[PDB]
Amino acid sequence: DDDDKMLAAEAANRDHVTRCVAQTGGSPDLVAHTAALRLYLRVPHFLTEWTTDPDRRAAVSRALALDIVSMKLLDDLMDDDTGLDRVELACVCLRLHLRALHELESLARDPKAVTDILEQDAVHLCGGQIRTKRSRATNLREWRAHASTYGSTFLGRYGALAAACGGEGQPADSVREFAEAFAMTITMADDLTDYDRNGERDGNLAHLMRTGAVAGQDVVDLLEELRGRALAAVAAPPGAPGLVPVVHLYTDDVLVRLLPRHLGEAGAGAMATVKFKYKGEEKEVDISKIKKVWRVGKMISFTYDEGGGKTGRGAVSEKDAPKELLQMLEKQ
Amino acid sequence: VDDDDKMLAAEAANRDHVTRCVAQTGGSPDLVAHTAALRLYLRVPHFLTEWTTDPDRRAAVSRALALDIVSMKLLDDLMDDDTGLDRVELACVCLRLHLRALHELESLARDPKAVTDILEQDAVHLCGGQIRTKRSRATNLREWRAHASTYGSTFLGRYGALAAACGGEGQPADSVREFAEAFAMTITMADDLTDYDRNGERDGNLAHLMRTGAVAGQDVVDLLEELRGRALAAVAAPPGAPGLVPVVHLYTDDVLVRLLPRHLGE
Ligand SMILES: CCCCCCCCO[C@@H]1O[C@H](CO)[C@@H](O)[C@H](O)[C@H]1O
Ligand SMILES: CCCCCCCCO[C@@H]1O[C@H](CO)[C@@H](O)[C@H](O)[C@H]1O
Ligand SMILES: CCCCCCCCO[C@@H]1O[C@H](CO)[C@@H](O)[C@H](O)[C@H]1O
Repeated sequence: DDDDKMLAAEAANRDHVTRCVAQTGGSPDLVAHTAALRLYLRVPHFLTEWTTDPDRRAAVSRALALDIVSMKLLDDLMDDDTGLDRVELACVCLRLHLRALHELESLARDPKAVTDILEQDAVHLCGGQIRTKRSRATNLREWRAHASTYGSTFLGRYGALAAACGGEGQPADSVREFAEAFAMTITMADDLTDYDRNGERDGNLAHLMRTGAVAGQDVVDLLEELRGRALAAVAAPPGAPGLVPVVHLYTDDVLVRLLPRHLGEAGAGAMATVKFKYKGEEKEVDISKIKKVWRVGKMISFTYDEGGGKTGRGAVSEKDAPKELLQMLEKQ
Repeated sequence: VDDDDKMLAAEAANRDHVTRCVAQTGGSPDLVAHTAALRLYLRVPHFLTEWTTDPDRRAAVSRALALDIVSMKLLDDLMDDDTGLDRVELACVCLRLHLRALHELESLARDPKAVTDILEQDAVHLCGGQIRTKRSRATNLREWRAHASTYGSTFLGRYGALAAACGGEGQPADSVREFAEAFAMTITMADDLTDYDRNGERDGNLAHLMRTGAVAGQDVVDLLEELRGRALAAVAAPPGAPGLVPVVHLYTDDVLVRLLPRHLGE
């Protein structure tokens, strides 16, 4: 049912946005383009998760949807590659944005709160976007510094806005920290998806990965860092435990579905190995060399490839058996 | 000492506030010079704040208005994509200026909410209006003035309403707006009749219609006189802004004396 709320909020946000876009005169095209922004349309649901009143929640949620979409249209306008009419984009972008300011301001805890948040880091956001397209990233550090502006800062502002407009019990800093961490996970997913869906290369993370400039394991660590930051934010009282599955879902999808498309054969960080003594020795073998493996009580017995058609042998306690070895077990 | 010295200083102050903001947010020299070349856009806020007595408040409202008007102008350059400027810079500087203006205007308004109320009020009329203008070009004075009332009149009308909401006591709000709406149409015509040669502009362009006979000189003269009268009236309502009277005459007469002759029928 939390999943049913999510869907219904996304649908309500989609509705609010498309009606507003058609009434301003945008084509059925642009209308389809915006209704297609499913995550952008659902994110407002996550940002408003700390809002106790449901009537305020739905109102804040769609107001955020209006502005997030408007900013996405602005981005479409700067790249001019959607096929969409430049004029309807411009005009629809502005219109949604003014509607959003009106709605958010009508729900804010203070009359200056909305414009303070939008102004506070406008230079960081705007100059940051310019710099992102002016100097393509060539390593993880650069890719990350750029993504913290058009991804993190970008969504963080909406996080601050959700807290500013969501009545009582909103832990301002936490909603915003959730937003900035979640935005980066989402931005990464996007780069690794759009490498192909879109044909993107310069400054793109999937390209940097396929190119060697950034290593799989460092991407896993950043994803893990972002997961932890988001979980902590979501844990600060009064808590938004409903966001826990959400954070896992997105992080895990990047790890399980998207990374492999750019890392290949076991793109972790190191070929797993098994250590053991055999005939007074000290041996270590790559799970890749391992042929057969079976269990005798709590011991794990196996055979492997030494060099040529030279069959090696070994047995270890399961406690010293790397997960990878234990898997060939159940897989044998 | 005179009003001309006040106008010139305001324009300069507006230009500098604008260029400093464009440069700090990453705008390049071509984009910075481009915003400094929008002369009338930087000057018009001086006219709209003419009812504001306190000179500090006036200078502050005037430059905040200049930020947003420049912003909308960059967004327009962005949709037409014909200036040869970087679309990312235009877009980003556009947003930055607009957000700074919201912030400066809300800090000056009696009631902050009034700033978003005014901008929402006729957002559809202005944005849907700008789409149709570009969709289907004007073919006669009727159609031309209907379109200009959106991207010209409503467009400046809003800033007129903002100048009143942010300019303290006095301000006869409906009149400031009426002045802005009529004056905006006069300069939009002016611009259209300069833009002919300076843009390779034909469809829906008033000068094109004039030269091809679709529009009659006397009707244009009439429209200009109607606009002058409406503007003179707006500035004579109380409290009154006498300083705008010669301004209304200067721009109207310039269109009648210098621009129209450039466009006889055939
Ligand atoms: C109503 C607020 C301003 C709208 C009318 C301004 C149109 C005339 O403004 C003119 O625009 C030209 C083209 O960009 C510039 O080259 C000129 O310097 C400027 O004076
Ligand atoms: C100056 C304008 C800044 C706003 C542009 C970025 C805001 C939305 O832009 C979007 O950002 C996403 C990350 O959230 C990217 O993954 C998408 O490719 C991009 O469309
Ligand atoms: C969607 C609304 C954004 C654009 C609104 C109009 C912004 C100003 O647009 C300007 O207005 C002038 C007024 O005469 C015209 O002459 C100029 O050619 C035009 O660029």
